[PDB]
Amino acid sequence: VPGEMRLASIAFNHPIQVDQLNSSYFKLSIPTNFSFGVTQEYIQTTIQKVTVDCKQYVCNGFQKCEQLLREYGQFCSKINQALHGANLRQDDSVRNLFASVKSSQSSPIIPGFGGDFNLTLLEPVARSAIEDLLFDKVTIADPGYMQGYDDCMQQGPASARDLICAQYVAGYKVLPPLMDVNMEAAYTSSLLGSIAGVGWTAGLSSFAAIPFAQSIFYRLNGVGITQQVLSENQKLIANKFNQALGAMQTGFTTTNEAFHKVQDAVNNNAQALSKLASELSNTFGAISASIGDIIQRLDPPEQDAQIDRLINGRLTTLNAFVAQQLVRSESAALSAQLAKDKVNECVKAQSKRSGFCGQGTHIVSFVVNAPNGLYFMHVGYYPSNHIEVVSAYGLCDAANPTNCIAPVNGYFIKTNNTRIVDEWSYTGSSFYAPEPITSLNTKYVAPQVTYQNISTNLPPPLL
Amino acid sequence: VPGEMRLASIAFNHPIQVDQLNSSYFKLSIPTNFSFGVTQEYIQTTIQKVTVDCKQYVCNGFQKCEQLLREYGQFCSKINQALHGANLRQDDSVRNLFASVKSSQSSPIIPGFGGDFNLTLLEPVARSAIEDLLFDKVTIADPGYMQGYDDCMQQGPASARDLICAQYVAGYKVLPPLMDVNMEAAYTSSLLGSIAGVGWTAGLSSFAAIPFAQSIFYRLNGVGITQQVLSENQKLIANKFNQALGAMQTGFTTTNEAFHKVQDAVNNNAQALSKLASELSNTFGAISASIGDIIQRLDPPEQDAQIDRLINGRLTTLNAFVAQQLVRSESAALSAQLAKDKVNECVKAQSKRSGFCGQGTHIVSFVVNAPNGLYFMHVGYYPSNHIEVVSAYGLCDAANPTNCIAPVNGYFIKTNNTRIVDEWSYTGSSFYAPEPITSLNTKYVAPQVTYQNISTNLPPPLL
Amino acid sequence: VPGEMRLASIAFNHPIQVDQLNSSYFKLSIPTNFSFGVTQEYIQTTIQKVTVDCKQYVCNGFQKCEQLLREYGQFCSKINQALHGANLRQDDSVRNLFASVKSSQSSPIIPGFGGDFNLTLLEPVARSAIEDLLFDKVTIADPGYMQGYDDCMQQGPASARDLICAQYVAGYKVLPPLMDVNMEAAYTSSLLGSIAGVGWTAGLSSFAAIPFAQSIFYRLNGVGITQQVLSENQKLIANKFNQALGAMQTGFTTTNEAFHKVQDAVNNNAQALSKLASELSNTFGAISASIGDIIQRLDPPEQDAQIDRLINGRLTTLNAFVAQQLVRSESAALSAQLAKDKVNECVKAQSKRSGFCGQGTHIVSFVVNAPNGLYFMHVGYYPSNHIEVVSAYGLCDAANPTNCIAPVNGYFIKTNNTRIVDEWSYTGSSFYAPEPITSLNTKYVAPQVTYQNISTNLPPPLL
Amino acid sequence: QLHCSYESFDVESGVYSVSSFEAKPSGSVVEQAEDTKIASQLGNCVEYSLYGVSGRGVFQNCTAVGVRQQRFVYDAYQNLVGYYSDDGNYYCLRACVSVPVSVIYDKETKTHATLFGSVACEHISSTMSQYSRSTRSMLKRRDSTYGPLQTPVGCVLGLVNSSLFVEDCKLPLGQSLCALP
Repeated sequence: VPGEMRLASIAFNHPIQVDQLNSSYFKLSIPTNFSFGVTQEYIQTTIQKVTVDCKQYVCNGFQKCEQLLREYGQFCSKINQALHGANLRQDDSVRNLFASVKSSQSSPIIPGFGGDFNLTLLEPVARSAIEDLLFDKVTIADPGYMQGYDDCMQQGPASARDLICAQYVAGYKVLPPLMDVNMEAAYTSSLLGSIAGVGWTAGLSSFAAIPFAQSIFYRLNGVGITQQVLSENQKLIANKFNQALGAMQTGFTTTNEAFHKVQDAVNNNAQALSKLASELSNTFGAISASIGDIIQRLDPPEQDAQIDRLINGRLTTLNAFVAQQLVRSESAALSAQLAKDKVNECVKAQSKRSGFCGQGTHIVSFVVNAPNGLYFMHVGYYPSNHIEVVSAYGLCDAANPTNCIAPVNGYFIKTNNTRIVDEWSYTGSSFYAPEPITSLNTKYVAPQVTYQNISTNLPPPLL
Repeated sequence: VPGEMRLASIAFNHPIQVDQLNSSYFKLSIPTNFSFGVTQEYIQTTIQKVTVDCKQYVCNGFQKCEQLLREYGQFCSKINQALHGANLRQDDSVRNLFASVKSSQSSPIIPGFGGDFNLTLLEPVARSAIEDLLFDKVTIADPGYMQGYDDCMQQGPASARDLICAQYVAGYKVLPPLMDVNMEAAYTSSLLGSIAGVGWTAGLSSFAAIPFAQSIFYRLNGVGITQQVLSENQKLIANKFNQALGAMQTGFTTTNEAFHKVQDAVNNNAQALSKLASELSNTFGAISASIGDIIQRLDPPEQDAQIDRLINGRLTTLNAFVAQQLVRSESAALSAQLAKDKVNECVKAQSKRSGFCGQGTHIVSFVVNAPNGLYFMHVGYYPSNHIEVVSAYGLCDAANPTNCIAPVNGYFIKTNNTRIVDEWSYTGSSFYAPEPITSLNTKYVAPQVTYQNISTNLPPPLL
Repeated sequence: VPGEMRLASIAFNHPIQVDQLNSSYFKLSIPTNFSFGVTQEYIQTTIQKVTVDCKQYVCNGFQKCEQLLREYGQFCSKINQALHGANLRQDDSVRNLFASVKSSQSSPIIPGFGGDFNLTLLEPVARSAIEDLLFDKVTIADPGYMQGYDDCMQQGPASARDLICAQYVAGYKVLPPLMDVNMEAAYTSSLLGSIAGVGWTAGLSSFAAIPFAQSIFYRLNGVGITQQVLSENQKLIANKFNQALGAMQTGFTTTNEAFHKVQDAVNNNAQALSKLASELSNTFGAISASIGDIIQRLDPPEQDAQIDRLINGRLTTLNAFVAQQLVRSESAALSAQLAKDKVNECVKAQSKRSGFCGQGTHIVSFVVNAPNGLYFMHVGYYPSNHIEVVSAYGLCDAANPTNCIAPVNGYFIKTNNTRIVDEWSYTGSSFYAPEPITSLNTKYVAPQVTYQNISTNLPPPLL
Repeated sequence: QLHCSYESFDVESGVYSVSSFEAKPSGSVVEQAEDTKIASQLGNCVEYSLYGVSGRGVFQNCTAVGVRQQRFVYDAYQNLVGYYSDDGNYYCLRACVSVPVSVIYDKETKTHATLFGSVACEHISSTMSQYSRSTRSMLKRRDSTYGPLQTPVGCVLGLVNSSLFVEDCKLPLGQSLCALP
């Protein structure tokens, strides 16, 4: 066997230290390697919609209880009103979301889409391989809307234990979703078909429809990687990205936090229904929880007092249940508003904000359907193997103080590369690679006291 | 009469398909026509503030009930404490909002402001035509703060049915709003006077005060429409925009969702007050809901038991009511924080985010006062009549590989216009219109394998 | 003594009026002086974590009550389940926040860091001077986790009145925080060490490590102040900024709203615990609130009825308490998500959004630890002494209509400075200071009818 | 009452609602054919008995509404809206007017003032026939030397029309009115 537990201290990872310096130059930390990686998120958008036949939940067709229930008839009316209002808000939240999800234009999607990138998210024209993994791995109780009560009838298995069959005992009705999974898939594939037509400005008007690999290279120019590196390492980029996609096949366990959230959303819907079902067996000072039993066992002066007590606790439980559902419905609507914002900032565009997504700046993100919500995947760019180098704030002509330049989207670093015959070199912001300093990499600025005084070889400006 | 209902399938609009291509050129979808349009939103910022005279609600001055109520005196103290804390939070949320709404500087506002744009939002120095439509169309019960109880007195109509008159029966007091509608109008006109002084960088310091029509043209350059088109079509832009404003006169029906939300905010305030009023007639095992009736009909050993039961249910109702108000107050504060963010991103500036507002990028938005909140109008730019054209990623000199260019805020398209004598032409991102390629429309870039090799006529660079 | 109250009207500050004009020029309002200022915010991230020994809270070890409590054993199980789930969510919210707070790299921090800026926020290697002020000024009840119950024992002062000692009476257990204040300080100093390495693009990869004063000047170029002014007035900038820091020593009173919010967060945690403690003395039709008293005073047929009534009210109070805690826990999680977003947009970068922070654009912000949350300080730039000047939309060559220019991040103003021998001059957007118009301050644009026709002295373009 | 409600001797500054005035009923009005002076009294605030139905309120002669023969006209909450009498006249019944009260307190100066809501100063007097609890004499040490003051929010005592313009008193009364110290 394993032995005793071990007391440990929680480790604190110290961030890499870089010395701040005075004078005209400074130390710069820059990445030399990277990996793509994927992080995921689950955003709930809806609550399972239910209604309750209040009268049937309180009493199963007995005439004595019905006569008493006429005194309390307005409580069932209020329960029906409140549940109906909650269900309307759920359906409107879904329609408002999908109105923003729809694009006005897209590419067709074929097998082989994406070129060098494998893309197991592609439809098998369907849903997707990732959606089928997610729906099968989560322990989902069997849906209604298909023949339902006929599988709780004698024409079906003796092993059925469904909450579908508890619906007619308790008077529940679970309502259908307002979309249909095929229409949800049509919206989802329409989002996938809009990716790589949203670059080159706007994206809310013109639709660029350009090669997917080329749009990724364009996004990598957008985070400060120079195009020379991107041109040489195209195959390596494809390999790293496909490794990051391959890691998704191990991400459907409860050690994955986003997956665990999906499972708990399903559990919560089942939990609410089971609470109302369990309360049918609870007496509230009654001899039995069946109204028919206390009708058989009691004379009518005693009988009606016992029935009234039983009714009062049953009504009180329904009132508590409705209050719970109203709170859950409102939180789902607020969560659906967050989902709408992420689709318009991370799915349809590159984000420059950080915060959202995995922390590695941001490149293309994807959406698939989940139980009760949307499941996001975000591809990020993660640094490795950082080195420290000498860098300068800017450069000027020693013979002419108005000729001053500053690097664009990158840094001026002291040369440590044997191809380059100059004291200074240009590198990208997100990736270490020296290059010659030319007019394409720089901008003209006003002079400053910290800029270097270059006595000879400067090519922008040549003078 | 109309006949039977018709079963139908929900339509799915397929987005316009554009073929993705390999090689050095691609198909581009671009708009050729447009319309302005207006979408609206209602953001609640407050709850109607109330207080409850707890002792009077439970008992109408009877001495026997007062002696019993001394045992429960701390429950009324807690009810007063909780309601008072909620009312302070409402008033602070209003002040925090208006502190961000205020500008440090503005234009004067006259009739004829806006030039060619009609602007029925202009004050009639007042509120506005739109505000008067909104306040009259919503079914608002008559306000207090004006003589109030004197219109529930015998010196007034026999047809009064106001909740104002139910206030003194139940011990309610509806508190006044903390602003005054004239001061709200002063803040609202100050926002209108700041529009078109927020362009040309910053806007949090300098105030530009430039012509309104010119600021709209400047915003249309900001979404990729070329200035040549804007110069020619100024009259057409004014006509389309005024048609979009004219559509607001039909927007005050319950088919308009934002209008429907305003009506329901008013209904909810009335609903809460009516719930407490209705409960005054409910017995809780009492002979009568009047304490004076059970004092007259019962000897004091029996009387006090009946009074205590009546008190217990009345206290329980007030506790439930306070819990409801605390939840509503908190949700209003969170909603008011959203309103503050929209004023600082959609009203005072052009938004580049999408998501927020009507989906047509974004140009100028407006705010007016509403019942319990702010009502936003967002003008958007909606595409029509899309066409597909041939386009190139960039162009280079065939004699010199370092001379490469890429379009700025637009595309390089194959020429289909008889004015232009070149193989390639420049167009804007949001509107199809060919133009000559010149230095103003382009930037110098590093060479790429997908750029075209131009053998003759290039003017930037000429070499 | 003071006399009678005075009725007053609430003042409305009119914003500065600027006349809108027609024709080719316009009036511009621009600041000529400024002050730095500091605003603060408190964002709660957590609830004090508690558990309740349900059985002990209801009954203090009596065997007669325990026999009755077996009938209700599932209610205590549900209370424990719900409280445990709430505590897990609190701990996960903390870990998710600190995962985003951590940087991958930082500077070392020494005394004298920041150069000319004083920085009382520097660690005394510790927490900070500001943190020690905040923790001492708020009236915090003494923490547990240190020897606790041994200071409620006879081996301690007779004046102890702690809720720590009420824990063993009621069966509470306050749980420890999941971080440790030393680890919180390590994260906080790591944020301080990342400031001024996040400029010059990206900031999510490379770490610039440049002089703090120089990074402030770079941020001031980012809000439209010209570098000529910044070069001359470096000492004055340091003096104004240090005055704004000096004002923090008077900010720990309840007149400061952010400080008042911190005090109320502490009060709310204490309030919840005191509510459960006070209810131990409340009878629910019982002869005494002690179960041992009613065991001594009653024969067992009467005794058990009284004990059951006492149990029912005690269970009902715990159910209400759990519902309150679940609501508070969820609101804290949502508030913690807001804190995460502000750290990634205001602490680690300059914000261009407005809205967030004090309203003076935005420059560097700081974070310190607070009771139950984070306390932010935002340095803003506040205008003063505005003047109106004549300005032009742009300038062109009168001899050649394609030679047209427009100012970059600033304005073209009519000259009122005796150093300059030109009709037009350039000024910054946030600060009035004339300068010569040169190629560094401008961009080439297409011609417009409102641009000035310059007949002689233009240097960009010279032609 | 405020000190007791907060269990303290140092209540924080603010505007606080307190117990309202009831009204104080006049002599009873009785109709019951089957003792002879007050079968009617058109308009005050009186106790009444109408063929075994009892309550209190203000009667007003008004236009007929319900079906005469059935006498008692009710609303949806079973309150007596009106009555057809044995003189052939319909009387509207509107109960009585209670007067809401709130007080303005500043802790720093330890001074106070009061507000009666939207009732209007025509119904307010230096001593009251309407009754709630004990006295308001602490106000009346200064406020019995002044008339009641009509404001847009309501009728007040001790408030003084200064016509000052102040950004924030920390004691707003609603609308644009502010209770400056």
